[PDB]
Amino acid sequence: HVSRNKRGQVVGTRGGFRGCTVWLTGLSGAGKTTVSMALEEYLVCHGIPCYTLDGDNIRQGLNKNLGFSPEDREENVRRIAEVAKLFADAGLVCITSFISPYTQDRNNARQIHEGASLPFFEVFVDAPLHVCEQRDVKGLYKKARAGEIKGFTGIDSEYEKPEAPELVLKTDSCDVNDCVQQVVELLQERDIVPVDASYEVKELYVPENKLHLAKTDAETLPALKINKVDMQWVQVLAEGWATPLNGFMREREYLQCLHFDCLLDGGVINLSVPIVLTATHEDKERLDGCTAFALMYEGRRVAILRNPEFFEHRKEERCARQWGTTCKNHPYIKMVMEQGDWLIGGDLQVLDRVYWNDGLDQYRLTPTELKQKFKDMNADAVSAFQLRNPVHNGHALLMQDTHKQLLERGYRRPVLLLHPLGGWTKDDDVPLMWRMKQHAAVLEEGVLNPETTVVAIFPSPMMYAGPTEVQWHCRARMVAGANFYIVGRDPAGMPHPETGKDLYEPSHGAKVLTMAPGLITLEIVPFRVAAYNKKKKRMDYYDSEHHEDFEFISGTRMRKLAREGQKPPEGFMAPKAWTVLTEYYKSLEK
Amino acid sequence: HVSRNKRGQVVGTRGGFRGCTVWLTGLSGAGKTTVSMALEEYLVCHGIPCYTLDGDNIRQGLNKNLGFSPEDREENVRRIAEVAKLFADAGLVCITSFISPYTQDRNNARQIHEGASLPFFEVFVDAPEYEKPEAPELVLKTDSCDVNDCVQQVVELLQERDIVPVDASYEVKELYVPENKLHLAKTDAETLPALKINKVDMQWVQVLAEGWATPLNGFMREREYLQCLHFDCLLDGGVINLSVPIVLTATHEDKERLDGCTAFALMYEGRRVAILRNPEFFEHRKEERCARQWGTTCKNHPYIKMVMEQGDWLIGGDLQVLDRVYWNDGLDQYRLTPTELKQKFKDMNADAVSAFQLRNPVHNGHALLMQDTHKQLLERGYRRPVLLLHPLGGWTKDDDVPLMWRMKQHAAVLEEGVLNPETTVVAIFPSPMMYAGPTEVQWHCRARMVAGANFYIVGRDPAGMPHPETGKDLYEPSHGAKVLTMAPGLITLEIVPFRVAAYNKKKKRMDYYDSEHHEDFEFISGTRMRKLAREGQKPPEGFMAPKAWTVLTEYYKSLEKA
Ligand SMILES: Nc1ncnc2c1ncn2[C@@H]1O[C@H](COP(=O)(O)OP(=O)(O)O)[C@@H](O)[C@H]1O
Ligand SMILES: Nc1ncnc2c1ncn2[C@@H]1O[C@H](COP(=O)(O)OS(=O)(=O)O)[C@@H](O)[C@H]1O
Ligand SMILES: Nc1ncnc2c1ncn2[C@@H]1O[C@H](COP(=O)(O)OS(=O)(=O)O)[C@@H](O)[C@H]1O
Ligand SMILES: Nc1ncnc2c1ncn2[C@@H]1O[C@H](COP(=O)(O)OS(=O)(=O)O)[C@@H](O)[C@H]1O
Repeated sequence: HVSRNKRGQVVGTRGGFRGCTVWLTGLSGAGKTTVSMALEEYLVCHGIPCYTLDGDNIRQGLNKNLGFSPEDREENVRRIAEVAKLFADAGLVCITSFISPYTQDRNNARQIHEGASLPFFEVFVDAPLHVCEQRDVKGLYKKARAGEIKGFTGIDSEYEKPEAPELVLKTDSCDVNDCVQQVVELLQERDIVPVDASYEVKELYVPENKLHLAKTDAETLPALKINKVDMQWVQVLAEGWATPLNGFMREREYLQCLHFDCLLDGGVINLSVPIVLTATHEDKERLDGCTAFALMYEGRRVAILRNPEFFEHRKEERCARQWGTTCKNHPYIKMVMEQGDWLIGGDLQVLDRVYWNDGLDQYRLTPTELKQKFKDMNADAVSAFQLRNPVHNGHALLMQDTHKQLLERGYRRPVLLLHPLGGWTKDDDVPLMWRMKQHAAVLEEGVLNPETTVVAIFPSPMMYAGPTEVQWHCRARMVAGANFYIVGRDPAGMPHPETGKDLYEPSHGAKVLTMAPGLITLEIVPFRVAAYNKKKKRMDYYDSEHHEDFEFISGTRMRKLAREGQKPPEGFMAPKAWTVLTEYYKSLEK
Repeated sequence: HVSRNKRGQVVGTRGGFRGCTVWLTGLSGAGKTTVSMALEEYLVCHGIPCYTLDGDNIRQGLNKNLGFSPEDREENVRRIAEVAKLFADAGLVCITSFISPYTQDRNNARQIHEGASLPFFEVFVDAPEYEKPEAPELVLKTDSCDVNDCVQQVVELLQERDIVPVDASYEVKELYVPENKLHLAKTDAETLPALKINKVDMQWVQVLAEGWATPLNGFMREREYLQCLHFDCLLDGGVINLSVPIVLTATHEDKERLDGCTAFALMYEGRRVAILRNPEFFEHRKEERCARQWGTTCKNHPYIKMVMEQGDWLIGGDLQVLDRVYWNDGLDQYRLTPTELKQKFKDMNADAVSAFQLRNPVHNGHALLMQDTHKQLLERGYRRPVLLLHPLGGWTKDDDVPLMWRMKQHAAVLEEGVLNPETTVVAIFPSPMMYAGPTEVQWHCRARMVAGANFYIVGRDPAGMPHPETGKDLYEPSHGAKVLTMAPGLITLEIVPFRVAAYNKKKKRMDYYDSEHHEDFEFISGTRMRKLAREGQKPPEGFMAPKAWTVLTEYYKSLEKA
């Protein structure tokens, strides 16, 4: 005979044996058939073979030779309990839906199963007798108030409530979804139904009431000193932008992320950039062995990494796979090229909440804070715009036209998340303080509407990885509640440092994003290149036959205009926003 | 109530509704118990949910308040037939093992099934008031053939009535034009512009033609190229593993000349060998391609070096391959397509196929992996595991042992019986070798998945090589296996990963290496083998079969004469 654990490998797609019996009981019309039908549908929609035993299939076949003549009812239940045990033994979730009114017959069904090592879940579908008669779903209670039916349970014979059911469904105070969810959650607690990977925000901050204690704990551990870009990835993790990571990636997660751009355990989750912690040979041999250590930034213990695992940082290969180049003068690759040769994964418990105390912490909303803000503005669509640059009206055009399309589709309260990145950025980019001041101005001028625009700062370092990075950009906003993700040309790219051509082809970011796995709850809203049209005196989308109508105004052209004291053409950038830049460009030359 | 067709889709790893009842009847207890156990084993070995009702789970449970009166026995068999119905309706193959002596009773059990549109198979376990069935679907003579032959007869019947798939490997899409359309297609090819291709490109034309890259319809179009480089899979219409670009390159000159055209012919050695239809041209970004496929852009990597010499366009399209690819070098007999391999495995009556990709001479370390896989399968209840020894035959780097010499070596290894020729199919995989480690190992695996392998063996540093700059392992040696074991899109086969095997001095054989015995282990590389041949030494006894080593000294001698 084949073992259960072998039957578990071939019953269904998900591995592991999960045979068991979900035993529904309660009065006629309490809700058993309704629950079973819906529970079955849930299990099947999730790849879990199940079979339902009910009146339709038992009392009309196996049990056609029994009535409700209280011996018959014992024998009913007994035969059902035996069948159920055989389904459960075969590896199915067996759901049984019978009134099953005797406490002794149900316990017997329970012992038939516990005796052969099969889980048994007694679910009391509990509606007051008067409610069940209200529903009289099949016309039986009236057929029995008239006499014409037996000792119908609840009226003429007894129903004995279960004493310690695994779950009581109060079907007069909850809906069917409430029932299904309570049962499914039971089966998840008891390892019959797996908990699939989720994008539900998962912070890695310790709770405030556990915080003091965790700090004291942290103080006893070895420590590892981290730097600022590390502390900003500490923040990305803490706040949940890399949900469902539990900490810095372990080997397995790292390799998934680099080869497939996804995490794969428990379901496909897009996560296309390594979120890792590096260490030197020296730190590894020092910390390896220890079940916990603390991470220290600017002499403060900012987090604890528990159950840590050390694996090699193969850096040329990492770089080549993440960036499509191993060019040493790419500014992030250069940082990676200086780090250690080990990476460290583990479970990260972050302590004090991360504040940078620079005048900008009011913008640094967590994904929870952001979803609250949308809820409070009552948005019915959130479009997100990642940017790392001053907003010119070419960007504003992508934002305005996405806003138009949402309206045209029926949304009535579209909100724009204007989402500049504020983590590490390469040397020649405009500093965050300045870009925030510049977008404030675009908004003060009404190029974008302040009453429908949330402005906040995305804490991730920037990688400048093009079509790899953009997925990361997008998935982060997805976690924070965005339903539409605006993407133009060359997102996340830059010039190749050696050749000066674009590192990445300009349509790939979008093409890749639109077909990347894991990006299921948001729609990609992609755009062609916009540039200053000279005829119409505004930004518009570039067209082939009019190469000459269009001026492209580089970041180098702006630095140049500001310095020769001129102005970009009219329609390129909100005048006040422009001024902030001149102000920026002024302190730059020094 | 969820439908059969939907329960069907989730019951097994395989899909299709295949609920039914195999109803054994007859006197012989051992007959029925032996067959039903063995059927059960076979179904489970083959991914089909089943459940056996017999004395041991019915007698003392469901039918325990029944005794031997004629009514009680009638009822005994009624209750079993109803319960079997429930398992068949639930999508399981329900196997019933009771004497069930009377026609009335078996006829009723059938009717419970046929009246709910569930197949019922009355299998008469016949071995000399039992009432023999008048029209059973199978007569099993258990006294006169073995259990495995019986179980085969059942399995055949279940194949015939579409319960057990004839197949269930991934369906192969060949790109060859069917032979009835050839001469025509050859004529049509003659009217079109032509693009001359080289030998490596012709190898990939073969890879495509024969179906190894199923479901591509030809050289990769942009979207597929981007899926393959970013995600290691094709995604459109289902995730399947494909981690290496399968592409045709072109110069600026050739692109200009051909972009515009709706079909052109591929030309190898003056012969038109294919038409590419509805072509699209997209950039060959070499540096990025390289970096993402190989995890390095090292200009001296030998396949990277060829990609860097190719043109800056790629051409995707629908590929129709004309004459069968034959190389006329004395090895064509081993060049089996996925279709011919699947037929070869059927003809051998395999019930498990383990595939071993390789590019090197087989030492007894490799054989050990193969031998261990073959043991693991025996134990899991497979009874005719067949090994596909599948040397790669496409382009390989300059210092590798040539295909012909390897084939003759491999032939020596089977002649010494380190591998059994009777359970072993030797064939040549036609792909070029990329030397891309964990990225390429997925290509190696998927291609064999398409050829119907069920288990795919992988050891240390698969598809790797020394980094040409440092001589250090270009790849981390455990990665291939770690990546492969978790890679998406390879759901119809099992990966069997192995730790590194090396020569044990103390045991005088190849065994798995152990940290705390470092010293007993001798690692003999290709370099060391060539050094040893050149001084007239043999490697230790147990490392390589003698006749196979002698083939190698012949090879190393030929090198020396040059
Ligand atoms: N939360 C609930 N769970 C199940 N049924 C509910 C619930 N709330 C209201 N109902 C209604 O009560 C009725 C219960 O009917 P039925 O499932 O067939 O009961 P039973 O199988 O217990 O005889 C249905 O019409 C159902 O829609
Ligand atoms: N005597 C009765 N008491 C309760 N239900 C009855 C009775 N007679 C017929 N029925 C109907 O038979 C159906 C199935 O009852 P069961 O769940 O199988 O009862 S049980 O108590 O023996 O578990 C119910 O919808 C029920 O209304
Ligand atoms: N002028 C352009 N036309 C269309 N889209 C653009 C243009 N410039 C930038 N984008 C898009 O605007 C967004 C942000 O631009 P950037 O801030 O420069 O860099 S990125 O690193 O955030 O993309 C991305 O979607 C990017 O493709
Ligand atoms: N000594 C060894 N021990 C374990 N695995 C090995 C050893 N040598 C090679 N392998 C594995 O054997 C297979 C064939 O290896 P090779 O022919 O050297 O090269 S490969 O390119 O085809 O993988 C691969 O799965 C590889 O990982």
